[PDB]
Amino acid sequence: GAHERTFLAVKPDGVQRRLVGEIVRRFERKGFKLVALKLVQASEELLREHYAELRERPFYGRLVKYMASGPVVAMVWQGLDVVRTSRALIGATNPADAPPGTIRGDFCIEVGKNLIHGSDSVESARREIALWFRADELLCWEDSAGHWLYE
Amino acid sequence: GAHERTFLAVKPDGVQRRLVGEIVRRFERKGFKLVALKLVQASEELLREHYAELRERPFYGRLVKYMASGPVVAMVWQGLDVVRTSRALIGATNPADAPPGTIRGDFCIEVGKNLIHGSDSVESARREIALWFRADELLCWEDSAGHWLYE
Amino acid sequence: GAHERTFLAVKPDGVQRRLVGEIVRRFERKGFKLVALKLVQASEELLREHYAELRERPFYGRLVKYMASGPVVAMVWQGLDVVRTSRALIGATNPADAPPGTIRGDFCIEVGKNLIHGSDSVESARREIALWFRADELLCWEDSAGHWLYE
Amino acid sequence: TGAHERTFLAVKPDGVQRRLVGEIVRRFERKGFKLVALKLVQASEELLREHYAELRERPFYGRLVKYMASGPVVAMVWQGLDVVRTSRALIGATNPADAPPGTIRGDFCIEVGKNLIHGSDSVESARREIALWFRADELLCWEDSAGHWLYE
Amino acid sequence: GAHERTFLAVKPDGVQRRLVGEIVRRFERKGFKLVALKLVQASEELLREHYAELRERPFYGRLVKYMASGPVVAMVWQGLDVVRTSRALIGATNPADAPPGTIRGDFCIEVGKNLIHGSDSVESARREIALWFRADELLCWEDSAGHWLYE
Amino acid sequence: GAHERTFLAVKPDGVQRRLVGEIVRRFERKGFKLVALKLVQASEELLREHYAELRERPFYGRLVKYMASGPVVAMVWQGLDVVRTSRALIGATNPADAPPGTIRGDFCIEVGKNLIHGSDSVESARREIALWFRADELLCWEDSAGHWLYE
Ligand SMILES: Nc1nc2c(ncn2[C@@H]2O[C@H](COP(=O)(O)OP(=O)(O)O)[C@@H](O)[C@H]2O)c(=O)[nH]1
Ligand SMILES: Nc1nc2c(ncn2[C@@H]2O[C@H](COP(=O)(O)OP(=O)(O)O)[C@@H](O)[C@H]2O)c(=O)[nH]1
Ligand SMILES: Nc1nc2c(ncn2[C@@H]2O[C@H](COP(=O)(O)OP(=O)(O)O)[C@@H](O)[C@H]2O)c(=O)[nH]1
Ligand SMILES: Nc1nc2c(ncn2[C@@H]2O[C@H](COP(=O)(O)OP(=O)(O)O)[C@@H](O)[C@H]2O)c(=O)[nH]1
Ligand SMILES: Nc1nc2c(ncn2[C@@H]2O[C@H](COP(=O)(O)OP(=O)(O)O)[C@@H](O)[C@H]2O)c(=O)[nH]1
Ligand SMILES: Nc1nc2c(ncn2[C@@H]2O[C@H](COP(=O)(O)OP(=O)(O)O)[C@@H](O)[C@H]2O)c(=O)[nH]1
Repeated sequence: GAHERTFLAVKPDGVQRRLVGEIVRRFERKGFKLVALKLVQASEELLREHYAELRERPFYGRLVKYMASGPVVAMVWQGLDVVRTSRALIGATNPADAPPGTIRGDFCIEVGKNLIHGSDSVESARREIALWFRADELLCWEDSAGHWLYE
Repeated sequence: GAHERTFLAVKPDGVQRRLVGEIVRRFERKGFKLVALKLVQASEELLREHYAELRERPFYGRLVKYMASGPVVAMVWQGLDVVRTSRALIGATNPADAPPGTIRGDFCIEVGKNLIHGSDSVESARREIALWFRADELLCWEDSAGHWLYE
Repeated sequence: GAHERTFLAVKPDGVQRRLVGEIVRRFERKGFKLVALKLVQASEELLREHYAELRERPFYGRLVKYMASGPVVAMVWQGLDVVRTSRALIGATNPADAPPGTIRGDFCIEVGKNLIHGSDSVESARREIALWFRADELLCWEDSAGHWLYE
Repeated sequence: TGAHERTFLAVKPDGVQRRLVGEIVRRFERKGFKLVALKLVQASEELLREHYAELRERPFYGRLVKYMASGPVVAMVWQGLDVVRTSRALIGATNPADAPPGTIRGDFCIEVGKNLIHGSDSVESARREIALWFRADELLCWEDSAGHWLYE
Repeated sequence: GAHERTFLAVKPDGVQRRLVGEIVRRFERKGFKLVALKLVQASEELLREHYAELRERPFYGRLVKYMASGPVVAMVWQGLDVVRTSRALIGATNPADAPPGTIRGDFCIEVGKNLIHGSDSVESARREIALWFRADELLCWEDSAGHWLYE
Repeated sequence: GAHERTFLAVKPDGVQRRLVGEIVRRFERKGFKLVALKLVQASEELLREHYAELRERPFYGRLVKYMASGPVVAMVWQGLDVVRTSRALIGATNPADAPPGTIRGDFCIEVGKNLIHGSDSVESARREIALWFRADELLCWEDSAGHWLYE
């Protein structure tokens, strides 16, 4: 399961507050493999589909508008248990519940400005990756650090 | 809500071990707004009042003497849920119980040298702010990061 | 000329050594604006054109092959004097001549593994940007830090 | 020795707004200098005109004053051997385009009008600037435990 | 109990991934006292004895082979509750269970490459210290930070 | 060439001020290979020999006494031009002349407390290595990062 992949996006607040490198560095130092990366301005149409599961929620409309309000950094990361572990590194949805050491615990205050999205499951990750990236934007490369991260 | 304030003080051990910048930087990167700051030598009289609720505890007298033994950095920080969140950033009173990622978890060993004080509630914060600062030392400024920390 | 842009690329050694976030963070903290970003595997054809001015140099062939051997992170950064200033942040071509504090001074040893490319002039930057990015990959966003970086 | 030399430093409003107060303080701490005074204040135009009196004839004087008064500043006094000259080196050239990486301005700024921090340019300026911004009872003497490991 | 000691070792993955400084720095900033340090290539015989309690486990053989595959940084740290607290800083054996903020939580993925060993009790620490170090490699020095870490 | 070695020692001030990890990390991130490491309490006799060339200087006596006053971290690092480049990373003998970005420029004030020693030439390095280390304390290991630092 070392080829598992997750979709992460730095939300517009992360770009505006200059935390892109900080966030990328946390996934690098953890040992995951970066397999796709781009800075994009997502359309409302794409974001509506990205957050389809939340269409009934009262914040859906403002969440979509906000995620479209500025650039996001879309990413795919690969490694064993990357989906679950990425969620742990990011921390709870509401930063007030995310402990220090997590991204949201260290860098945010409020649920509407919580810096980053990560897929919530392997199935969501597959859907999100296909939605945001073409297949030719996902790169296979020989990772020399693999020998020192895996048994 | 977002105008809530807490009182923090770097204790003399924090100054002596050169952790003032490190501590301030953790509150900055979290998103909170610095509204007051000074290096002072607090009197025993002020400290007796600051720690009034601990008058019956066996360590009261040495706690007061210690907090008066050297400079402290007094601070006020503003933001949503700043009192509770500041306590979480700092970690448990006893550093042995404070997880890594918190200030006391990362930087201290023993309860009598635990680097920093934060208000334990909104009501204590109001009392502590008034005790340590005059009203004209609390500054209102237009925070340009506000749009990216709050809805 | 606050709208000046430069092309930067993290070379394969930078990706392999997990210094992408570190590098991006240095440009962020300096105040420059990230306007394009992607992880790509560049073709030999593109790299031959990228390094056209070096066609007569003895290392040209291996430089092309090497830059095509693995993923690169291509970037565009915007700000006053960004081309010249980025070169200063990166440091001399030969890391042995790059002082500590620069990227190559802090992280590299030898000229062939020197982590990063930056455009050497405004004219080179224009050519390099057009070569590596389509116009719709360069984003305009309203920068909230701008008031505090520029008069 | 000259180990009791003092300098005046101020984080300018851009430094506060960009959340670089801790970063800046940390650089002076890790260098070994002793923090002897600190406060967050909103300086008046009158004080700033006097602070920058030597620049009254310069074309940017007016905008410099207005800007330094536009937001909170962190005023500081640091103590140590050669602290005035060495602080200037840590900060870097006035124009960030001339400040090398490793300096504060080299690492964190772009333009001369937004260059994060002020440091005294000489011992005499430092004495004047300290007196202008601080009362004597805001400068603290404390016994520095790291002193044995910074000095002979 | 401020003279309690623990044995820590950076495993070969920690050396290869260049995390020795990072690891040492976390113990320094916590306040503990470094009392012994060396880079060694441990023999399989020593490692078999080190991990004697795990002789029946299925991974014993590969654990021994791996710990002998490269240099290790052997260390002794001294301070109040250093054994238990070191374990907390390192995090759970399986990095998937170690929260962000811990060494394994921040830097590792899998139990077979988990960066570092720490003694699990005072008695194990005594045994491990004697096994890896001669008495004349353990140094007593006067710690100037002690006044600011201990009541 | 790439097998050149230098002797470095963190002086007692570096240990006391908790900068060992910070120092090691700078040599790691630069790309050099750690081939020996130990914490020792050097005798006055060894230090007199270490600094033999300075016997006539007025500060010789106090330099010896001071270097013997607490633990030092002795190290050997390997790589291309490591002797000269280590000196550049360390900075000028007198920290007042060492630019920010160097170890002494970032962390010290005065020549008598300047944190670290590095060999001043290849010949001094050979002498210093033999003086401080037995041959069996210098390790050969296969460095996986070498592919990304060297041609
Ligand atoms: N304004 C607002 N946004 C919310 C709230 N709950 C969730 N969100 C946003 O919706 C995104 C997705 O919600 P969810 O899938 O439950 O959480 P996540 O997996 O941690 O992002 C979050 O990342 C938030 O930005 C809420 O109560 N209010
Ligand atoms: N010496 C000593 N100080 C203690 C003890 N318990 C609490 N304190 C101190 O009392 C201060 C305030 O106590 P408390 O209200 O429990 O906690 P705090 O809000 O975590 O600071 C702490 O910050 C500690 O330094 C104890 O058993 N001994
Ligand atoms: N192997 C090798 N590579 C070189 C040499 N000179 C330059 N290069 C490579 O070619 C790249 C581009 O050369 P140039 O633009 O002169 O330098 P830059 O602007 O500092 O990158 C450098 O960054 C190196 O990767 C050399 O003498 N040998
Ligand atoms: N806008 C602008 N400000 C300037 C210029 N030259 C100097 N300054 C400002 O004047 C302040 C004090 O002047 P100076 O003594 O030259 O600089 P400093 O000692 O490095 O602060 C600087 O810190 C700048 O913010 C200039 O050409 N234009
Ligand atoms: N390869 C492998 N090693 C394991 C496994 N379980 C434990 N270990 C190793 O055993 C070492 C010591 O075992 P234990 O005391 O249970 O863990 P520790 O105290 O966290 O080191 C760990 O540090 C791991 O490297 C496993 O399932 N596979
Ligand atoms: N106290 C004192 N030590 C000095 C002086 N000049 C040199 N040293 C010390 O001598 C050591 C070795 O001498 P040198 O070769 O000049 O310096 P290094 O190679 O940078 O270590 C230095 O590391 C200093 O601590 C001086 O004027 N006074």
